[PDB]
Amino acid sequence: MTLKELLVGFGTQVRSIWMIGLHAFAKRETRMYPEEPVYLPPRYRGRIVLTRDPDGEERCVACNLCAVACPVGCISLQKAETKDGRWYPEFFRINFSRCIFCGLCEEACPTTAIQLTPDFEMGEYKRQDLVYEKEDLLISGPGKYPEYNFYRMAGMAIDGKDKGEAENEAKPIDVKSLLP
Amino acid sequence: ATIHVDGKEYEVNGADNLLEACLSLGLDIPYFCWHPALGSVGACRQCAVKQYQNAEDTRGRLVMSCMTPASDGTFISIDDEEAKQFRESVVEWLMTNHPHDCPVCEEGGNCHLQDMTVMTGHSFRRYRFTKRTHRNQDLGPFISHEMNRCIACYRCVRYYKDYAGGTDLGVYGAHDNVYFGRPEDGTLESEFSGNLVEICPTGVFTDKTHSERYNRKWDMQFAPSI
Amino acid sequence: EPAWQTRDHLDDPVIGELRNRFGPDAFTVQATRTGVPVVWIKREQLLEVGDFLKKLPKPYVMLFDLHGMDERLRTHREGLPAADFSVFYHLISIDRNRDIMLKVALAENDLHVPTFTKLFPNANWYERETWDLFGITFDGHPNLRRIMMPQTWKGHPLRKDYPARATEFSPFELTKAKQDLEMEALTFKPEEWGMKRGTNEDFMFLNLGPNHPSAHGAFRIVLQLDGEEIVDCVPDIGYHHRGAEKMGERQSWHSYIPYTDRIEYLGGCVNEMPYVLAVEKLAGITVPDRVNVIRVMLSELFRINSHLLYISTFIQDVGAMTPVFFAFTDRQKIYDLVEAITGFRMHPAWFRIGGVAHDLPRGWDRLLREFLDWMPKRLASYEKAALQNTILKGRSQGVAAYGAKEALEWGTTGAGLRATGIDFDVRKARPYSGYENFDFEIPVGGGVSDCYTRVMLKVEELRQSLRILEQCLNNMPEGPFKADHPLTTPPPKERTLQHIETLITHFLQVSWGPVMPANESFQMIEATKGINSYYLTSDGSTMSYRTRIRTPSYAHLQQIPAAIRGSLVSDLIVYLGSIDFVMSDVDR
Amino acid sequence: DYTLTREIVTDPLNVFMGKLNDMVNWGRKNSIWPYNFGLSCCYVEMVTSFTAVHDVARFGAEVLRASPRQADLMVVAGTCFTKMAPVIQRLYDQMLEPKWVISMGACANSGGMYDIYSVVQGVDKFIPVDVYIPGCPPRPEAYMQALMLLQESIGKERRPLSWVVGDQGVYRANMQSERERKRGERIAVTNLRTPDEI
Ligand code: SF4
Ligand code: SF4
Ligand code: SF4
Ligand code: SF4
Ligand code: SF4
Ligand code: FES
Repeated sequence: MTLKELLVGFGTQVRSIWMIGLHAFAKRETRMYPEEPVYLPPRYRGRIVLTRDPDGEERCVACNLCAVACPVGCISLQKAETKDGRWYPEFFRINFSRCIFCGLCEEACPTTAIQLTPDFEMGEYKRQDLVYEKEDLLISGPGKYPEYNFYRMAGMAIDGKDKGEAENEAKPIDVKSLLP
Repeated sequence: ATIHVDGKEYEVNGADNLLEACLSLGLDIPYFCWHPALGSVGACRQCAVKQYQNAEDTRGRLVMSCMTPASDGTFISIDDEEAKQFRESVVEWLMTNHPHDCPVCEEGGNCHLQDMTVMTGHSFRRYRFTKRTHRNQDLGPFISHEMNRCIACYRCVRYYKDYAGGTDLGVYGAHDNVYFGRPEDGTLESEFSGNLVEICPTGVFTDKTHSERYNRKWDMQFAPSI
Repeated sequence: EPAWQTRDHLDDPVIGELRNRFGPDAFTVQATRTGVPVVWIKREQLLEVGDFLKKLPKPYVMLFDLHGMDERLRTHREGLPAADFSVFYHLISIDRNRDIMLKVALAENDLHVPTFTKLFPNANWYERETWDLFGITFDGHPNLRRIMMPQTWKGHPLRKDYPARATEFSPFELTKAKQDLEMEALTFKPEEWGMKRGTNEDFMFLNLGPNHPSAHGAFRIVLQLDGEEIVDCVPDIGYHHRGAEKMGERQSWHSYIPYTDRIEYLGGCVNEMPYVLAVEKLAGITVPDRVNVIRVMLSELFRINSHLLYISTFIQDVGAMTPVFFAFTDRQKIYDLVEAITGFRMHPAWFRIGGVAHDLPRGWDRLLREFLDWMPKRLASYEKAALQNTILKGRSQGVAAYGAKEALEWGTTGAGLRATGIDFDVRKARPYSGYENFDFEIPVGGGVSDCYTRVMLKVEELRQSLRILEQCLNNMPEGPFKADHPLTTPPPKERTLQHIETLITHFLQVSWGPVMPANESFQMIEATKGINSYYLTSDGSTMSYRTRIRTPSYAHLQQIPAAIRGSLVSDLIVYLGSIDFVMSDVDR
Repeated sequence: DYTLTREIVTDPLNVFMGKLNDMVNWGRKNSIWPYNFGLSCCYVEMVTSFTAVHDVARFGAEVLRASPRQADLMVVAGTCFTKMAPVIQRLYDQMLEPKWVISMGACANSGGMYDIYSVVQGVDKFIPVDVYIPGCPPRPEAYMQALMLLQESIGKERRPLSWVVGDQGVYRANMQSERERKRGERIAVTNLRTPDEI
C-alpha cells in the first residue's frame, strides 16, 4: 500500500484514540435504575388498572367494548347488575402474559374505566400469576381522568340519580298530564 | 316490473313496494317503521328515496320507498344528495332525545338504530338542548322496559295488536310524549310477547332472562337448533 | 377530484399502447382506488405483455410486486373476470413515474402460470412465496420450493380455507424436527436448494445461521465455497414468519394497526403510515393538514432512529464497538419524545384511520427543540470517529457493488437504488401525507452502490430528516387531529363521552369494526429501509379481504446472491451489515 | 416451601454447608452471563438495556457470551416461530447446569398478539421458564427488574455443591408472586397525571 495511505491511517487511528479518550473525559449518560426512578410520561402505556368515579363507585359498566377491541383477546368479563340497576363487572380478568400494551382497550372505553398507567415493573415467576383478576385491577381513585362520570350522562336510572337527573335531560312528563 | 335505481336497471316484482324490492336486490335503504311481516305504514320517514317522473328528469321528488309501489318503468335514486341529507336529518331528529345509554343497554351491538345511525353517516351532534325522559314499567319476568330509547316507530303496537292480537299494549300520549307500553304495570299477557325484543329496533323491549346473564352478540357462540 | 376517487385510468398512455399492440378485447381494465391502472390480462398473453412493457420507449423496468389472491370468497366482483385465484404483477416505470398492475385469473383446478423470472429475476422469490402460501404452480421456475414455511408443511396458509389460529403444540413434532435439524448437515443435497455440481470436490458448504449475533434477525445462508471464495449462495429465510397478512384477514380495519407496527420493528409509525393511508383511501377520507404534519414528524423521528441504529450496527460489524452506546443514548432521546407523544417506545400504535389517537401533549416542542439541538454534534462525532476512518473505508469501499441495471432488475429500493445514481424517492416522485410542503433534498450516489456509498447516503438522509423535523417544529397548523368523516376510527373521545350519535359510531367501530366499502386500495411510501407498500382489498366488510405488504428487505435479500458472487465471507458480513434489513421485514 | 427436580418439599437447611450454599448462590446470582440470542424486537430492547444509557453492566450481566456453553441464562426475547423452535430447544440443551430462562415479551410468554399458524404459543411449551416479563416490548428497565427477580430467586435456591457428595436434586423456592406482593401498594393508587401534558 501507499506510504501516504499508511500515514493517513495512523493519523486517523490517533484521532480515534484521542476522541475516545475525550468521550471518557465526558459526563455519564446513565440513568441508574433502580436507585434513580425512571421518568415515565403521563400517557405511558404500562400496567392496566380499573378506576373509580369521583363518587367512589367503580367506573366499569361491564359493556364489553374493551374485550372486543383487544386484538389479542386477553380481556374477559361478565356483566352483573345491582338492585338499583347499575351495571358492573361480576369478574374482570386480563391475561398480561398476552397483553401487548397497545392501549386499544383504554381508547375503546366509553366510561374511562380501563386505563394504562405509567408502571412497567410487572415481572413474574409463574405465568398463572400474570392473570390479573378484578381485585388486582380496581384502584381507589379516578386515575388519569379525574372527573368523568358516565352515569351522569346515561339515561338509565341508578341509585342516587333518578330519571331526568342526568345531564341535558328534562324531567319526565306523564301522558296523563293536563298540559297540552 | 322494470325499475332504475341510480341509473342501473333491475327487474323486480310489481306487487312489492320499493323498499322491499330494493332490499331484495341488495341495495341499502335505512328503515325503522317497516317490517316484512307487518307491512308499510310510512311512520318513521327514514326510507326516503328520490323518484323521477321519467328517464330525463333532474328535479325529482322525495318519495317514501316503503309507501311507493315498484311499478314498471320506475326511476328512483338512493344515493341522491337530497335523499341522503334527509335520511341523515331523520336519524338526527331521532337522536335528539336518545339517551346516552349504549354501554348499559342490552341492544348494544344488536341495535337497528345503531346500524342506521352509522349507515346514514350521522356522527356529529349539533343539538344542544335537553332530551325528553320517560319512566319505565314492569312488564313481567320476560320483557324489560326502557321507554327512553324509543324512536316512536310504532312497530311494537302494530305487531302486538294488529299481528299478534294482543290487547294490553298500546300507544298513549301525544306530540313528542308518545308512550308505548301497557296501561298499567303488569305482565304482558300475550303468548307471543317475546317477539317484541326483535320487533323493537331499539332497546325499549329487551330479553330480561338474557339480561340477567348478559353478553353481546359478537361474544355469542350460536348454533342452528330446533 | 379527490385523491381517493375511483379511477379506471383509461387516459394512461400504457392503456392505449396495449390496445394498439394486443387489441381492445385482449384485456379488461378495472376501476380501483389503487391509483395505478389495473389490467386483467389473459394467462397465455402474460409473457407477451411483460415483454411489450419491457421494450417500451420509456419501459417498465422494475417488477415491484408479485403475489396472489384467493378470490373464492369475494362476493363483490363486478366488472371482473371469473377467477377462483388471481396473480397480480405490479410493475414500475421510473422514467414515466408510473406503475401498472397486471392481473391473471386462474381457475381452481388449473393453478399454474408461466414463470416471470426470464423477464424479472425477483420473480424467483416472489413466485416461491406465491406457491408457498397459495399453492399456485409457476411453470419454468428453476426451483419452486417453500420459502416461508418448512418443506414438510401441509396446505397453503394464505388460502381462505386454511385456519389462521395456532394449532395445538406437540413435543413429538418438535423432537422429530430436532432430528431433521441434526441430520440437515449430513444429508444436505445441493439439488434441493437449486445449487449444482456440489461436492470436482473443490467446494465446501457453509451455514451461517440460524442465530446470528446481531439485531437484524435470525436466518441462514448456505454458501458454496472454494477456499474463502463464494461461488454460489442462497439465503434460507422464513424463520421470522408471523402470518401478518393472514392476521390482516382476521382483524378489523382498526385492530390491525399494532400488527402493522411489527412489520419493520425499527420503523414504527413509518410502518403505520401506508396502512392507514390505504384504509383512508378505502374510506374516502382526506385528513386535515395538522394530521399530515404530525404523521410526517413521527415518521421522520422514527426514520432517524432506524438510521442511527443501522449506522451503529454497521460500525459495530466493522469492529468499532464504542459509538453504538452514544447513538443508543440518542435513540433514548428520540424514545423520550416518542414516549411523550404516543405513550410507547418502539411500537406506538398511534396512527388512526382519519388521524391520530390523541392530540399532541402540551410541551412536545420543548422536547423536539432539545433533540434538534442535541443531534448534529453527535452526528459529526460519529462521522469523525468511524465513518471517516481508513480501516472502515477499506472494509466497506468496493464491497458488493452493483449498478443501476442490477438495482432495477432486482427491485432494490431506498439507499441502494439512489446510490446507483437513480433519483427515485416516493416522498418526491409520488408525494404522500403532505410531503410537498417540506423543503428537503434527496441524496443520490455516483452510479455504483458500495457499502460506503449506501452508509453515507443514509447519513445524508438523516440530515435531511433533521431538516424536515425542523420544518415540522417551526410550522405546525392549529386544528383537528382527526378528520371530519363518519368513518374516522375512533371518533374524537370527548364527543364520544358526551354525545350519543358519536357514542354509537364509537361503539360500532370498536366492536364490529368500521365498514369499508368494497374497493381495492394501494399506498406506496418511502420506508426507513427502502420502499414499503400496502395493498388492501376490501369486500365490503369490517375486516380486510386481502392485506398484501410489500417490503424492500425481501428484494435486498434476494439481491444478496447476485452481488456477492465471487467475493469473500468477510465481504458477505460487511454486505449484510450494510443492507439495513430486518428479518421481520423479509418474512412478515 | 421448595420444589424438587431430579415434588413439593420443605427447606432442608450444622452451619458450614449453609454458609457454603449462601456463598455459592451469591456468586451465581451476582455473576449471570446472558446468552446472545436474537429473535425479534424484544432482543432490540435487550441490547438497548445492554448500552450505556441503562447500564446492565452494573449487575455483572454484560459479558454476553456467543456460545451457549459459557452462558448461564437464556433470555428468550422474541417470537417463538415453528422453524426457530428446534433451534431454541437445541441451544437450550447446549447450555449447562445451572441454567435459568427469562421470557422477554408477550411473544415469548404466550405467543402474544401472534396467535397464528406459524408461531408457538409461548416458550414454556417446550423449555421451562424461570422469569416472565410482560410487555411488547418490555422496556430495558423492566428487563433489569426481571434480572433482579431472578437474582433473589437464585439467592435462596439450593443446589448440590459437588457431584460426588450430597443430594443431586435441585431445589427451587416457591416464591410469593409479585402480583399479590404489590397489590398492597398498587390498589392504593388514586390519582395519576392527566395525559394532556409532557
Ligand atoms: S393494551 Fe391492547 S393488548 Fe393490552 S388488554 Fe388493552 S387492547 Fe388488549
Ligand atoms: S370498555 Fe370500559 S366500561 Fe366497557 S367493559 Fe371495558 S372497562 Fe368496562
Ligand atoms: S337502543 Fe340502540 S342506540 Fe339506544 S342506547 Fe340501546 S344500543 Fe344505543
Ligand atoms: S318501543 Fe320500540 S318498537 Fe315501539 S315505537 Fe318505540 S322503538 Fe318502535
Ligand atoms: S412481544 Fe412484541 S416487541 Fe416482543 S418480539 Fe413480540 S412483537 Fe416484538
Ligand atoms: S320505513 Fe318507510 S317511512 Fe318508515
